[PDB]
Amino acid sequence: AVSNEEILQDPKNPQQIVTNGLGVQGQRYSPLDLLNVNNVKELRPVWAFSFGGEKQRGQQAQPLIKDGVMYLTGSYSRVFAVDARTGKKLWQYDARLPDDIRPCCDVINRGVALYGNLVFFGTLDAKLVALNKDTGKVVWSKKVADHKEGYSISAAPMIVNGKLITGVAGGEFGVVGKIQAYNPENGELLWMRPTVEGHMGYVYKDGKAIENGISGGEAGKTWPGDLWKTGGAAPWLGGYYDPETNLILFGTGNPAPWNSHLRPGDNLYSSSRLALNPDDGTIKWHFQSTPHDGWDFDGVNELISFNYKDGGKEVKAAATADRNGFFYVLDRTNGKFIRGFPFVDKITWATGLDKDGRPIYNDASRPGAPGSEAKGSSVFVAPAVLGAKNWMPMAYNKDTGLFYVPSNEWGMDIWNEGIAYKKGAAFLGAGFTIKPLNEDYIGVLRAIDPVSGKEVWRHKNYAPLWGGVLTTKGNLVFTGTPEGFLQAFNAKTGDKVWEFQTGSGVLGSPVTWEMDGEQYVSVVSGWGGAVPLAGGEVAKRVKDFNQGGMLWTFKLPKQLQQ
Ligand SMILES: O=C(O)c1cc(C(=O)O)c2c(n1)C(=O)C(=O)c1cc(C(=O)O)[nH]c1-2
Ligand SMILES: [Ca+2]
Ligand SMILES: [Pr+3]
Repeated sequence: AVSNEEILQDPKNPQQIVTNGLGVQGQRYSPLDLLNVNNVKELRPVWAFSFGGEKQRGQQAQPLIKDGVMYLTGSYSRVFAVDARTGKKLWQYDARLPDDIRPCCDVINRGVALYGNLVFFGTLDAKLVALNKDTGKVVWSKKVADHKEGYSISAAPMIVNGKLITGVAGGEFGVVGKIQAYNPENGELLWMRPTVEGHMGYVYKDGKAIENGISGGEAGKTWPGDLWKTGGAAPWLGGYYDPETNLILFGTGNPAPWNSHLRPGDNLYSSSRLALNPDDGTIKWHFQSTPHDGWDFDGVNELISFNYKDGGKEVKAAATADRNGFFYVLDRTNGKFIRGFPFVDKITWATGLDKDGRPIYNDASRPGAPGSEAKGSSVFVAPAVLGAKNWMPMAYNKDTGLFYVPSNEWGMDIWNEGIAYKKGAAFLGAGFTIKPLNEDYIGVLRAIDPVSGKEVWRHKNYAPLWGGVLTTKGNLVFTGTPEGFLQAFNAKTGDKVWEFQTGSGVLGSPVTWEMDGEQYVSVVSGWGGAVPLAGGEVAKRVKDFNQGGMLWTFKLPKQLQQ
């Protein structure tokens, strides 16, 4: 019972959230102001729900809420439907995964989409699955790509104009990134768009594939040889949608392999934001945040539409906080660069950006080719591969006009080595050691003014930040930490105003809605993601955190709101 019109209405209906992002554009702003800075001290848990199964590791989903039911996912490709008032399980679906799934960076899933009477998610073996919302039974299932080649799906899918859209993951395995659209009611494929230059895109009619143009025009323009056959650029975080331009906004992963000396050229459309026509999957514009990447600076980070006035004229902009340390503001009608500036305190790989937004490179920060030796010499670089910001989404507060960015301060030693492609095997050609830049913190929650280009406030955390952000009309910003807290801040000043220890690192993006006249806040807990794969000093810092897997629901009691 979710229509396309209801999706387009988020977040205006207080009782429900039917989108990843609290609105198709991904602003993660709630207009609810029952809960505010003056009464958040009265927020407390009302129930929890354990995912069970002796299956923990990272838990990244944002729940959706419709008709008093919460729909969410867990690690190892599981879906849960849970009563929003009581916490009682309605049903659970556990995908049967093969033993040879190939995630790069933990067995995570970032959420469902809803349409009609169905619940949709992508699996770690690169299937797209539709479940009946009331029973959890499978209605249809389609293979998006071959998991034996290194494809997986970790992102939440999205609905645009009645079409169900998913990307894929796997750049660390040399997959060919692609975005594809499906009929939500029966899983019929509608179109497919590669994100690597040289591959053909298609529309589908009557079960036939109809050519619909080569991505990037022709193979070999910004890649050498046949490197584009394994080029990566996986659109692994999903994307968002702008109704004003009718464009899907999707970022793309790093080019493969990590050894950039094997692939001279800009390597399109890796490490880029793409704007696509949802009718047919054609790319209307692109902006490449890291041409010829050498640092696994994936360009997937969300591109969030927002509007502002400049010298009397209305600007249709979009902002993104990139892995590479720059915060970018683009004209979302045509992809043109407006401004770009660091949102972390140290960037070594570039000294700035040119007038089109292309980096001005510092070539001493690119690791050298191995040449005669087994490994090249290491170079120190900031940010580290894990980025100034990774998967975890920022949020936009319409009242303050600021973005709230979960960032990290770390560099690395990185080196290169030879690497041959082998189907199903890692395709790196580089190694690294992460080196935090500061002894007493890594994570920094930052409030950024995208019009002036200035940081307004910052809040430091000992561990890295790895969780999505929520902001609300009550002058609140919420986000989780690996220490296990859900925390709230004053959106104007950054002062901490509330927190709760959930018992496991919090990665899920928080969500808020209203039921029976009371405001609820919920988040998914359970530590994991890429940070536990880092050795060295980062591992020492996070060693005492424990795994989990739990949905937490909090409420402000009606009698305490005033
Ligand atoms: O290039 C890719 O296809 C791809 C996929 C993913 C993924 O699917 O989650 C990550 C990465 N790259 C990546 O580079 C990275 O640092 C990363 C961290 C995480 C995580 O959930 O903590 N996922 C991924
Ligand atoms: Ca369309
Ligand atoms: Pr990557």
